Amino acid sequence: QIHSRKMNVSPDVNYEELARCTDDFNGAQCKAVCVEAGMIALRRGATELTHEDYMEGILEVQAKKKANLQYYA
Amino acid sequence: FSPYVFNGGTILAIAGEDFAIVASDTRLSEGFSIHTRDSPKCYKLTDKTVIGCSGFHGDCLTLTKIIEARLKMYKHSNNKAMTTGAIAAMLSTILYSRRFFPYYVYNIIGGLDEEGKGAVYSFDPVGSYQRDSFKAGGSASAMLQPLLDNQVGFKNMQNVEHVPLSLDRAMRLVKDVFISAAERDVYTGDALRICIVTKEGIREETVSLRKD
Amino acid sequence: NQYDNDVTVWSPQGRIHQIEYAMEAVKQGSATVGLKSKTHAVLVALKRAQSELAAHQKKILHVDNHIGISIAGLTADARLLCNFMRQECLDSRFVFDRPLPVSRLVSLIGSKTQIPTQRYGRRPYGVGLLIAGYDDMGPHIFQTCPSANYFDCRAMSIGARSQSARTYLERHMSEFMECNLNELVKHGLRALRETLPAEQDLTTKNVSIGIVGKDLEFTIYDDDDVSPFLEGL
Amino acid sequence: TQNPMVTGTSVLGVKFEGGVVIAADMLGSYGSLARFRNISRIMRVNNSTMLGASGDYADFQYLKQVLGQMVIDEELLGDGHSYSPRAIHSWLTRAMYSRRSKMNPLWNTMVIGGYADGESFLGYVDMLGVAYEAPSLATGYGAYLAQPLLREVLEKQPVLSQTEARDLVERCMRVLYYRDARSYNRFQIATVTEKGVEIEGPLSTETNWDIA
Amino acid sequence: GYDLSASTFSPDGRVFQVEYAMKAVENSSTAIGIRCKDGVVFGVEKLVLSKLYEEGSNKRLFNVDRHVGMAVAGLLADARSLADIAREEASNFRSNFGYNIPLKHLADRVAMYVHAYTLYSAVRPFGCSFMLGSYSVNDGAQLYMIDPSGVSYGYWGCAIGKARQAAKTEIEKLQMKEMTCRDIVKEVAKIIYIVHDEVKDKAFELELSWVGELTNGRHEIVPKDIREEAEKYAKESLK
Amino acid sequence: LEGRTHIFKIHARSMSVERDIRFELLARLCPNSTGAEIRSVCTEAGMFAIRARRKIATEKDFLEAVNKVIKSYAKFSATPRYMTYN
Amino acid sequence: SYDRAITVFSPDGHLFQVEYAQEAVKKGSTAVGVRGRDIVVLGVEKKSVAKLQDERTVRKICALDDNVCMAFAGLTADARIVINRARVECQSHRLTVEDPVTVEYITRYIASLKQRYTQSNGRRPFGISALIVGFDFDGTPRLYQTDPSGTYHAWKANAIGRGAKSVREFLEKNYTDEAIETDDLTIKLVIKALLEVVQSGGKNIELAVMRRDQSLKILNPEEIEKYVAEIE
Amino acid sequence: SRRYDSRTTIFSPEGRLYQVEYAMEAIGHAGTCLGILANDGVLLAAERRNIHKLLDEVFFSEKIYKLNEDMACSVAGITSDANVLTNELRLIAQRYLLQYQEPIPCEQLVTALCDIKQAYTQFGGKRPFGVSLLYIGWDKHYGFQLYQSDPSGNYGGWKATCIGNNSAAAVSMLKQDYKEGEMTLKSALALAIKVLNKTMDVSKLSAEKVEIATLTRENGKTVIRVLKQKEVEQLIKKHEEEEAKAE
Amino acid sequence: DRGVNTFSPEGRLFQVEYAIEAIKLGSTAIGIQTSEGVCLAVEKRITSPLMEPSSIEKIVEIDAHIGCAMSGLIADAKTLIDKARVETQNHWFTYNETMTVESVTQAVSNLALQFGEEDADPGAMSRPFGVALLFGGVDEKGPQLFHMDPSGTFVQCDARAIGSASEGAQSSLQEVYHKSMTLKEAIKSSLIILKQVMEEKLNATNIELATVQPGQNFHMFTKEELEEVIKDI
Amino acid sequence: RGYSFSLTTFSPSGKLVQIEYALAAVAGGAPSVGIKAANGVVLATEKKQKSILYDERSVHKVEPITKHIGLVYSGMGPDYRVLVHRARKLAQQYYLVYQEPIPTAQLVQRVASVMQEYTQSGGVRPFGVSLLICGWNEGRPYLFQSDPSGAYFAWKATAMGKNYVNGKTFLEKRYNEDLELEDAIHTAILTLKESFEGQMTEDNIEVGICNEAGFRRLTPTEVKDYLAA
Repeated sequence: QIHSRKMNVSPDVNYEELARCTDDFNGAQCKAVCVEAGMIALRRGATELTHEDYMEGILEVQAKKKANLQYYA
Repeated sequence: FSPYVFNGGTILAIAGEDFAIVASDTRLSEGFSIHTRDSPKCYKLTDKTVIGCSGFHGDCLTLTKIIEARLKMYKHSNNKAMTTGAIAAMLSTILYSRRFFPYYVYNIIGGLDEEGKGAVYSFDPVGSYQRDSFKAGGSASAMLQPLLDNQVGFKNMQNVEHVPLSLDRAMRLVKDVFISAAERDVYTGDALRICIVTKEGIREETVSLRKD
Repeated sequence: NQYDNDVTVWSPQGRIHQIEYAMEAVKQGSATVGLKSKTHAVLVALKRAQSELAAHQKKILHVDNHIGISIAGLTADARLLCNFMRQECLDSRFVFDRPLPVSRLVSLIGSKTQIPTQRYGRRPYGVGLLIAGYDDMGPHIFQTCPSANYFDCRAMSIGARSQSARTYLERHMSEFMECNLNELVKHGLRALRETLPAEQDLTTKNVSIGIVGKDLEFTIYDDDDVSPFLEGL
Repeated sequence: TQNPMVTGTSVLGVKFEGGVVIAADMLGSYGSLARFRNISRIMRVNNSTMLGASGDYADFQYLKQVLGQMVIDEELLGDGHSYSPRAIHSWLTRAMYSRRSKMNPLWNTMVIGGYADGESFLGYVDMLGVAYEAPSLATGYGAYLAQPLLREVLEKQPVLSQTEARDLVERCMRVLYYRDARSYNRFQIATVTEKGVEIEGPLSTETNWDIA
Repeated sequence: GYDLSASTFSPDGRVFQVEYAMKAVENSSTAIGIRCKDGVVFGVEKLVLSKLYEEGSNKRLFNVDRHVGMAVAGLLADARSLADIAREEASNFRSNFGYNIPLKHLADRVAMYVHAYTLYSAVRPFGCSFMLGSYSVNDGAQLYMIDPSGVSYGYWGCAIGKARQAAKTEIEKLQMKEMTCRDIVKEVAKIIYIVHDEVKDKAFELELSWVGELTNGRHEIVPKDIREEAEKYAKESLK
Repeated sequence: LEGRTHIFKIHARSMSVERDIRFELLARLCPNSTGAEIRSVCTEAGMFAIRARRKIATEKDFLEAVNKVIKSYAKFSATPRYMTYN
Repeated sequence: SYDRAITVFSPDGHLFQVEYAQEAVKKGSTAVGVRGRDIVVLGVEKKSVAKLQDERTVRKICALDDNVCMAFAGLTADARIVINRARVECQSHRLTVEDPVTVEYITRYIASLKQRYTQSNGRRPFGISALIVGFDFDGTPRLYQTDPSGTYHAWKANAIGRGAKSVREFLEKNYTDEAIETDDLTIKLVIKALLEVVQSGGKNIELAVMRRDQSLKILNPEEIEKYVAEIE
Repeated sequence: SRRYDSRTTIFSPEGRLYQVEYAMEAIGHAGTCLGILANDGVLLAAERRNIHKLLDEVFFSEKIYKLNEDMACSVAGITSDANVLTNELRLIAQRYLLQYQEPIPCEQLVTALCDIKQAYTQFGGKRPFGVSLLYIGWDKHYGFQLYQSDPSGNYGGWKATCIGNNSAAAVSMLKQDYKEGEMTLKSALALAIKVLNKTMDVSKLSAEKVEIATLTRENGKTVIRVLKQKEVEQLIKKHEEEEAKAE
Repeated sequence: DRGVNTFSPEGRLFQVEYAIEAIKLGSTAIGIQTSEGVCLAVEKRITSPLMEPSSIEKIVEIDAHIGCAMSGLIADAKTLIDKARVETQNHWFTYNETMTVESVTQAVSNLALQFGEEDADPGAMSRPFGVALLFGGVDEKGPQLFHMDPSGTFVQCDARAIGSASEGAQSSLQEVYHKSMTLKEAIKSSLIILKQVMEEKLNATNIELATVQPGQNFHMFTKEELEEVIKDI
Repeated sequence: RGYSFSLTTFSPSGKLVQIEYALAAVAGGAPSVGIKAANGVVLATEKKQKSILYDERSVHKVEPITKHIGLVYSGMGPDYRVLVHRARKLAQQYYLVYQEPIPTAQLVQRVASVMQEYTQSGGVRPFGVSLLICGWNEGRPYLFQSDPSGAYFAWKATAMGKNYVNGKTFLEKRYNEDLELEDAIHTAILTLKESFEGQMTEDNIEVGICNEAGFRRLTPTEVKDYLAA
């Protein structure tokens, strides 16, 4: 909320769930989530950040390589 | 120390065009005494199969438990309930697994097959099994079998039409043969349990016999 | 770097990295949810197909007449655990002629799964489960993770993008106890939908349902059998 | 136990409206010698099950130890699940069957009584794995002396009261004392109800008429 | 790299794997235990990670035997495994020698089992500390604690977990020698509530158990009424 | 697969070709081939034409190129011992 | 006992130990084989006579049974072990099926053994490639090859070891029904193929010939010299 | 544990068993062992590498061992491995005699020992035996034989070969001085003396640094002898006189 | 270093993925499931003209109603094929019936991934099998086609292509496949795709084709039938 | 449950580094000497305890094996104890089988074979000890050495431990073939005196003899009486 209170936030953006999907995250990485939440909202031309933008941007900051993780389940 | 004891019991099974009857008495004995009067030998395996076990009771219980367990394993592994032929083959395999210490159990499997007809399988203690239109086993097998051969099988009779078996006639025959067996055999005659197997389901009947 | 190579090396922070990697492996699986009411327990899972012409992977499997499981993770280890569960239940029935309580089965699972986590050359079971069953103590839902830990939950979802489902369940947790079976299944399907990524919807080809209740042995609904539940969401 | 050493005589049992009652004399016979005369042959499995015994007393003590340990293990978990009388009966049957198959039998004949879920239980377990449930049970020489009286009374009146059941057990114990060479005057009575399991002290068949 | 296996000594003479195991338990919620004249009382601060867990789930208090309790801190899987081992040891002792296992003997046996896992590269040190409590007329109240290193010591009061130091300081003001279990339950509730950090931990549930004369020597969970009274006393204390 | 089928195009542009060359087939013959190993195939396939004295390459020339830069020099390589990043 | 995974997958999906076994095979002496109409011929290049060694104890061509023989390229000890295994299996097959072994059966047995070694624990892959020749009961001539990975194929004529590629090209260019018309033609084909690889020529080639009913015959130095002269 | 495992049964990138190669390299530092085959016997000449005024004379030989009534062997490499392999050879020969009631042919014995060595260099995780053995014996099938063995498990029959220090020089010299099929035992002994003289650059033979053994057939029974100081000194004197006469 | 059973930071077993990558070096194999039957095709990939194509057996028969197409490391598949045959015959011996395709694939998959390094078995496998197998056959449920990989995951596929040309063969199959297809059309489409992907010109001596139908049993197309089909290309 | 891989492996130049390091550890051990006389054998060592607190007679270095065999060592004491135990067990097994005392050479061979096992077996290190075996069989004295590598040699006189090269030079200068046991004892004590660094006393050293009577460790009084010279 400190680093996100400068760009835009829809009223329906549950930070509590965001703070739960991000575990073992140091403080600096937490800011990158908000920063990347915007760059990825800019890709799909818009003016409002949405929860799926934060969640989708969490992966980009987690820095985990694609591995065709699709033969599980 | 004898690892075996004979507890009596008489099994019967008749196969029809669209049904299958598995009958049995409800007397448990040990020597010259009576253990209980309400111990049937008929066990339901699936919705279209029934097994009757007579002989040494402990082996009967263990074999029934093993059969039920294996049925569940097959259902889980192959995602389909077993057929009567599968049960018969499995039982033949199980019995031979203990050939050198055999189960003292006489088994008669009665149920419906895939085509929807009646099927009755007889077994020996070691595993020899065959399909038959009707079979009786246990203490009074010798008494029951000839009558089933004469009436159901129309054997040794000439100038008699081979009318197909009817459910009512099958039930009447079962009751008559078991009453006759009770009148003579000491180990049977307490009460009769009949397990009818049809497309609709399995129906159970009980008939009183002479306690002597 | 050198402390994430085996399951018998403690990190200076007090963590076993192999267990964390197994947890991640489970998180990489497809979604699944589990609920319970005063009289029923429900497991709803989302199946995904590798290719358009491939059948969707099954997730809900039988264990006994009163226990089910939804898998999320490596499939071979899931089958191994399911076989162990089935054998344990069969042995309990054979010896005591009594259904095995779900809690004892989960304890056995924990004991089995802890052994690899302490011996050289072994790996954690890379699978997470959602056990549902009905015993003398009522409906039960359990969660098992690759680390030999189990949680008794009144509602929980695991797998990819499961946090949305967990948030929904926490929001609507106050009405699960006193709802009919249809309402409970609808809640589970709604959580599963909340897991989905916007441009997609629940369909008969990717949703599976499993219900166990007081007078209802465990059953699995798949293919056209799930249409009654979807019609209404 | 190929050669039993210290043996016990009959164990009686009858189920009434609200529970079951078990009886057994306190006597360990070393082959026609009242060696030990203050030994209890009844055990309290848990709050809803009690178990009598006959045959080798050492085997009975071993079973006591094993079953007590299982009950303790179940109680430790505190998960709200308790072994039912049927569960204990099945476990005992399986243990005896396994020992018989290994040819190292437990020379015992056990009677299990209990009252769970508002229903009474009364079971039998022989050294060969025979197991059955009947309204009244009598092991050893009771099957010849005491069982007939119980069966007659129960056939006349299927459901008994606690007082009637106790009177019947006392009369059967008196008959066994009269006509059994290995019986002892002192005996115990165990009753299970909704209140739990109660074991009565060393009662005596004081009603011993000796009109020669 | 001298801290990759339990079978290698540091040049200064330490087994670093055991230290890391100790650090693992230090990151768990505190669990204290107090010994009194009547018996012993155990309390565990159970963090509710989410509202989706049934109250009583992930219970950290076990009954290894009908007269011995168990409170654990650290990795819960290893705690459950060691609880199973303690149950097995008690059952074997009862079967062989014919009477309830003394608490000191059980603690020594379980500690030696833990120690056996701190010598070889084929196994890793247990990541859990726990305390056993028992009461008998012949033996009296007893309380022991076993660490990953396998050290067994008898305590009048002990705490294991994150807030071990604070719990120990607060326990030291209890003069537990001449008190009964009734007062100790309330004192344990107050101590657990004091040590708990609301800023870090979201919410928690208090789990209590006891074994003493009042319980006729049987380890059992405290009745809900006494738990509620103790919780109310704890709230009143933090005014 | 879609990638290394495109690396071949970006490195085989300013060279003489049979036009009708199954570049996709060549792409699938070197599954885990780095970008460099693809330029060495293109820069070597035409090498087999300078030796024969021809001036226009051919698919058979490229196939011999893959047999030398991908499967014949695989003894040394770098990909197998680096994807572990160690 | 020892239970370390000797053969393990590598990124890019390779069994590096199998590749090293193939490399070791490549460093062994050359071998050749040709399938004739009524004759199967096996040749081998001798690294050095040495003028002191006993040629009997260095034979690279050995008879598994009456109707099968092989030549190996690679490590001698691994070859000997595989030969002993094949011989015992051939005798076991004779005992059980009561008929002589077929070339396919024995080559499959060797391939299965090599695969088991390349997928077992605490075991190194067998570093040998084998050419198996013989006549089945039907009389049809056969020729098979084996590789450390455990793969076997039927060849009209193959060559393994140093110069495998050169001899393979020579055989591909110069194999025709005319060349296999007569037994002498097949022997000349094998010798000519070897001469493309061996340097000294003549004295450094050992040829073994098996016919339909006759057992294995190892050509003496005089016969090989006569054939070499006829080739010139 | 993987870290401490030396991985002694792997293939190097060039397909070489490194441990076997290093074991062979070890043999190069052992004593010189020589064997010549004659039409009427076989002989082994070995360099007595241990030489000191304090060592006592025990046993019938230092490096030449007896395996059967008609076999003997000489070892170069690590002595303890040599002892282990000699014991195994004796056991194998006695097992064969018990099974067939006939002495084991030399080829079978060398094959059995080489099978043991191969097993050690293929599976097990243990270091290979660092010893090469020279065998001499007689059998009813092929008469006199002379065999060689290496850690890899490879054996070959030879008419004259050398293993140990300066083996290549001995092999070259023998190649030039060996008349196949026309050598008596006396000529073989003279050739062995020359080879040992030139191969041991350290001074000249002193009759104490040489251990010569002979295998011959007499009256239908094999005879294995170890030459005494007198005959070795006589051979040295004859060789010196012959060299002087040549020059 | 990095034993066989080690989990990558993303939760994917290293050896399983390394094996999966090895499948891409195998020969293309195509399997199409049709109501009339199931077809299996594979490229033989002849190295030299001297090698006899008849000796390359990439399609094998497990029983009279089950066939398997292989791709990858051929040697590793032999053990799995033998296990499948033994399991089928054991099922026939015990239950006097024919094991379904799903059961055979399940057993073979259970065999896969049972590899270990320490405390596994006296002769347990060291590495996973580097083969992807296509099981095809006719059972009580009609024709079935199953795809199994080293991971032990098996999925029923209407039309699945494995091997080097898997990507692109799958796209073509999606393009041409439809539910109401006939066996002749399936064979023709498979041959067209195989011709497109194969390196060398397609002919009767470098492809194998097998069909299983409800009436007929496992039939491996001989040379004459293959030439008849290729006539139209 | 125990490493199955050998910890001793061949270095590129062909040496077994572990065995060389074991020999270095031996060289770092205490001095020892053995002289073979014409009517017996003698073994001598040093026992300078770190302080007066140590009990000199608590533990012995010259330990008997059988009635006619004894041994001494130079290296790690615990390894010497293990080897002594194994040697005694082997001797008793031989006696039971053959009903005759184990000859010195045979015991040497068996002990050496025991040592070799530890330089090839899995998860073990070479014994860091070298033994000197003395005995009297077949009416002649016997003296043997056995190194960690498993090789054994027959000696007329030898010395191990610190400054063993200097001791061997001393022996080569002073040894005579026709000595008697008493002169051998004196020579051994003198050789020990060459590298001792301190005042030699009855408790500082140990002496053992082996003659027709059998093996026996000399008492401190006899050692003192010999020490007079």
